[PDB]
Amino acid sequence: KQHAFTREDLLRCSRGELFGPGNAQLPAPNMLMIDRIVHISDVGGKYGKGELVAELDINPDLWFFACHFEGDPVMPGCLGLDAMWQLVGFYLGWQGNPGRGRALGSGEVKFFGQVLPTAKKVTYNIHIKRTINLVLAIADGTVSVDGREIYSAEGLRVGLFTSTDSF
Amino acid sequence: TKQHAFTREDLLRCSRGELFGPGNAQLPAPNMLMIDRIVHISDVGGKYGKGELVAELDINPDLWFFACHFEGDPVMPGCLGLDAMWQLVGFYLGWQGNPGRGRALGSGEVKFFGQVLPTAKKVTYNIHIKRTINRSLVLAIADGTVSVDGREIYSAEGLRVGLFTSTDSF
Ligand SMILES: CC(C)CNC(=O)COCc1cc(-c2cccs2)on1
Repeated sequence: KQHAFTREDLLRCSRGELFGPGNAQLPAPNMLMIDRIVHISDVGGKYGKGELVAELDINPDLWFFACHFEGDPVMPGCLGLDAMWQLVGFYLGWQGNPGRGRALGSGEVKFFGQVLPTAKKVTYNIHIKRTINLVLAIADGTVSVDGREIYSAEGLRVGLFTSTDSF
Repeated sequence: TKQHAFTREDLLRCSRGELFGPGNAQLPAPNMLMIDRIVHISDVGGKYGKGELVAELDINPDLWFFACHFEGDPVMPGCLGLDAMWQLVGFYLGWQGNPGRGRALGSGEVKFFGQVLPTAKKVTYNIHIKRTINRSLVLAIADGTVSVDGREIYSAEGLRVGLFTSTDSF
């Protein structure tokens, strides 16, 4: 029903309190790689099967700049990638499906730019390609920094797992 | 290229730029460093006859990510096991004696089909080098798998990492 979420909405999700116990949670800091969801719907997008647009605000004091790497700070790609998985999981829970979320993998992933600590904002664009009903979603995603496209991922997969679902 | 294993302190020295020198490959420091030790690294043998790395990360409930991922449902993030494999392929490139800073370039298929719970003992990475290209930029292509206490849980085909004597373009 709701098409945008604030950081507090996301934190409430991370405690299990948005979609309920046993259903999809975002991670909490410092794994949470999203500050807000600017748009989420289940129509339109590249494939007509939905879209998310999310943001993460950047400043030099974010933890990962210190350790990755000393004398050469850059946001880790894996974390931008996980953002995209986090977002596809959120989608599944937001649609009203039950169960806990797990990334199942992707096809191609490409990194061709970087998020430096002089950046202002990272934006994720996720396009849902298919939902299969175990319940799972396939999407493409890109990551951008102050307007500039830097990562891409094809065929991101996230599944949801109930009481009766095992890895 | 002489040394075929590294301790955690070797890896921490690498992370400060002090194993391979300034401007060459570094591992990340904690809490992004996802390896405790490299048990075997060589540039012959492996699946493809072009080299192999075997590395370990020790698991205990205390590791930071278990608290936040997720509350009431701790599990190691897959992205971090993935990054371990990139981190390792970068180390290989520096260990071969090439210059420049490392950047993950991407991969083909990745599959997650198991998980690391905080009751696990040890995660093990096995990386097989498929190709190193030295033609203009220096880069590596490898397959990898991740295992937890003997059980294979992730796979990655076509991991790519490059070295850059000049990243300024990105
Ligand atoms: C898909 C093929 C073209 C790979 N792409 C390239 O050749 C372009 O350069 C790679 C690059 C990567 C990064 C980052 C890596 C990790 C965090 S940021 O910053 N520049």
